[PDB]
Amino acid sequence: MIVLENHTDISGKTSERVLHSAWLNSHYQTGLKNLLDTAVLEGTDEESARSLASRWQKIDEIPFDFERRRMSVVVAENTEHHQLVCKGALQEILNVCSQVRHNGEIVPLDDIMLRKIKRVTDTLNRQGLRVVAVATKYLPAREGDYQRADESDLILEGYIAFLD
Repeated sequence: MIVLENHTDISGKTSERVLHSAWLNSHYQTGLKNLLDTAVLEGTDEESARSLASRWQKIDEIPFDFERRRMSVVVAENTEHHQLVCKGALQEILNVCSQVRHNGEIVPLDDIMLRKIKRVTDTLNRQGLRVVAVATKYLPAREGDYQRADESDLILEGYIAFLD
């Protein structure tokens, strides 16, 4: 059984924000149902899941494909603003992130941040954990569809890690 073991900020410290973001993607994505998303849904408390599902309505998705290997959902708690939530393997997510959330601030994903991310995720991998990175973008509402090109200038939130 694949089990959600970790949900962390980029430094590897436990984060509810990261779990909740991952949950929303796992709950609302329809492009590629999978055992990792099932583990996220199983590893989230029912109270949190109920609150998230109720508050955040599904707006759109940017379904998984096998070339870019990311998937996004867009959700909204009110009409005026959209939250895009993207997840995938680390490198594919890093490719479309320009920012990172670090100690309650959104800052550039610069060389010092990348070194921290490399260290934490290399450590997770060496321990036998499967790592999925989670990134977001907060947007004004749009009338049109979301597209693959919208996965850009994302904010890396952290990672979810799984153990078999």
